Amino acid sequence: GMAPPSVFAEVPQAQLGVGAYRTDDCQPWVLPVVRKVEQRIANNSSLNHEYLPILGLAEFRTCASRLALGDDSPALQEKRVGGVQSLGGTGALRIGAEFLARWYNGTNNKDTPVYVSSPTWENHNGVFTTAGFKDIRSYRYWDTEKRGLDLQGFLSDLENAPEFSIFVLHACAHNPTGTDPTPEQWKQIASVMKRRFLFPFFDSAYQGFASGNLEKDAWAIRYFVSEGFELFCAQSFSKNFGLYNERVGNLTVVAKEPDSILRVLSQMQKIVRVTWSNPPAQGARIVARTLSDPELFHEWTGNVKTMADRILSMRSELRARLEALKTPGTWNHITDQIGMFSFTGLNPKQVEYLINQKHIYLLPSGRINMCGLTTKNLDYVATSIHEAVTK
Amino acid sequence: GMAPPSVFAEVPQAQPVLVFKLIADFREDPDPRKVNLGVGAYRTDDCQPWVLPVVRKVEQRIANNSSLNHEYLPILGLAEFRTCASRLALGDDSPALQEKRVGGVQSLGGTGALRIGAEFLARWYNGTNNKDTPVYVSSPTWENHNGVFTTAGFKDIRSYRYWDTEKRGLDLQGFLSDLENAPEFSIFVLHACAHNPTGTDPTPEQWKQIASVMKRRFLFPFFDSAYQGFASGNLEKDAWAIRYFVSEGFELFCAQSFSKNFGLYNERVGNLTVVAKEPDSILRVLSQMQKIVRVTWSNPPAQGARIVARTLSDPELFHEWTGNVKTMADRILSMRSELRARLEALKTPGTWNHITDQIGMFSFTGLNPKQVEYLINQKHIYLLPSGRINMCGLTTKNLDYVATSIHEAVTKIQ
Repeated sequence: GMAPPSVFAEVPQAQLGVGAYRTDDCQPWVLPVVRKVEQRIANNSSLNHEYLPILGLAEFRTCASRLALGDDSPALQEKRVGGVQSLGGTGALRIGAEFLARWYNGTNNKDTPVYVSSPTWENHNGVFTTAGFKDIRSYRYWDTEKRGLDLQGFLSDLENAPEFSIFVLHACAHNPTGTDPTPEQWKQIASVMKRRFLFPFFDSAYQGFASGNLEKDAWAIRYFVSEGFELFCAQSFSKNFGLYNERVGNLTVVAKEPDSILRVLSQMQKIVRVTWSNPPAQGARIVARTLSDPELFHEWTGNVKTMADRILSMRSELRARLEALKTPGTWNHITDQIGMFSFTGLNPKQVEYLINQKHIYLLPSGRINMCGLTTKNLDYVATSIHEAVTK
Repeated sequence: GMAPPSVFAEVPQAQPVLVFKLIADFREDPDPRKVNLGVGAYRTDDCQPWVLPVVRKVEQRIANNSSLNHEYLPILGLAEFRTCASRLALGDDSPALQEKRVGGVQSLGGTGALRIGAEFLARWYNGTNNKDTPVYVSSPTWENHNGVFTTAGFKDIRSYRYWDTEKRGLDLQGFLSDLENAPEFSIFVLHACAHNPTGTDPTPEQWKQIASVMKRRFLFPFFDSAYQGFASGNLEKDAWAIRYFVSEGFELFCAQSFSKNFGLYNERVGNLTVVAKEPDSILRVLSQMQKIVRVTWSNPPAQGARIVARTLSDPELFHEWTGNVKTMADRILSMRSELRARLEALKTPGTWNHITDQIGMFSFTGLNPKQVEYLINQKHIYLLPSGRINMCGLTTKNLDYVATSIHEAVTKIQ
């Protein structure tokens, strides 16, 4: 019998692996300072739920930017810094990408190349593609054979990039390889970028998380600022505050003069208004309170160090069991790598042994999260790995 | 010597939105009689923001559960929230829920639900990447409808007749004519109830006429539902038009906001409800929704959704919330009734029953822009040049002043 066809009839179906921090117990961890501030918030009868400003909670935006840039930053003294509270680091990247696609290098120029690292966090392509960018390029970064950063490959890709190209840079704790340039390598990178007018779009999702120290982990950003770059920095508080599901992020903008900031933020407002309208309050409030209070801030830093040290511990104990197991290959990359994630150096095959032969679950890329290791399994994975590297 | 120019040197300063200018001025006003009818959120009789008692109760509960963690929610949101929200709009006994052809996507308020649904439509509706499909919005409408559909890529945004300045009412004939003349598969953004900004809604009988032309011409209903319960005090009646379309066999989208009816403005709690002809299409549609969310906000925040989900799934808290909701609706009905009564006592020229025929916190008063200027400049009564007022700016204490002032504006300025 007759009947109308659905307007969705032809919609097609879209087509150690843990991605967050876990204790040695293998549980999620609400940071102690976060639990403390949540209690304070719940018992402050004087807070309401009225809409935040479109650009977000003022105190959060100021605090977030100062964290990346440092209290003593020249750009903050000179008032040429702005911040846009966003929906996690993803939202910050998306808002920045939408801005650049409309107002950077010409008006509505979707032709500017965008360079991402090879490999990189996968949603990078997705966000910039969705903002309209036609030409997404990757730069050389991971040296599979030396199992480390291909500096010559990266610098060459920088040299051959058209002027005004946008580079997405990981501030620290590169995702997914765990391999970061040293400060001296950063200086060489900055060098080419300044010469060819390349725009730095920093992605900062692990500040503090990666080395245990917030100051250290923000150095590259601050270095670019001190060298007089204009730049965007997408900040996530998902990991270093453990507030994954409250979607707390900040887009920091650094300009050459204070006037530009006002105009840039005015256009930002328009883009936010038609995306989420204004941002949610709960996570931002927790971050702002923590960062504004010297004693909470001090506690927080201790909590972040705790996470960072546990990862360093699985890192030094893993390379060591591996080494001491006289397992074939160099493994100083496992300790030289920084952050939650490590590119093991295994091949897809080896990984097959891992998931199929001894039930170790990790990506085809060879990526593991160090937070899935415990004192209770460290031993076991170490031989399954010495295992695979061998059969 | 020379320092090369900012890459931002040519970015223009955007132009501001009037309402912000209006709020500013209001605060910069020293006259103790000043009145803000331009506010955009609920206010009590002593002009304060109101946190719902059930929300404060649930927040405490949440603070005191140690079992809760902050791990990422699924991309499409908290499952219990998505179900409860969709059931609230459609009703527990909805044929669509029983037949499993309903889907829910947690969103960043009603704005985010509209944005995600617009993005979907611009990629997969009426062909592939078809951005030419006309999108129709009411005349006038909530200022952000245009921007959201424009940014999703739609190029042909049109208006349907709606508000009739002469009748101070619904132009049903013009609406019906614009429906009749719309190209097949055009998308219509419809206000479920409490039309923003006019407060004028079709009656049930009128909705039936609207639905019959959309059915015939395969016009797509994209409902915007920001005031369920808040509107009438009655959750069922306020969902009537949505449910009627479902019962008539329509496929549709429904952008739900919990900002107003839960007073959770700043926790950005929204839901996109999807109703399809077949169960299997919901799976495919949500798979595409996931990809769109992924590159926008990645996954949604937890706090507001946890609050709504707990309230709606617990009989004692649900009953309490319906009482809080009724309180808000009742204050608004009372200001409407009190204002019209005063205008009529003063023998104010013209008809004023639109004041009580309208629904929700917003009202198109019919005042002209010259009468609006008078109220701001001479009376310290702040409202938009359209004549839009928020009924919540009215209180038992300023009512006489406002009625009297409008009466002055109407009689001395023609």
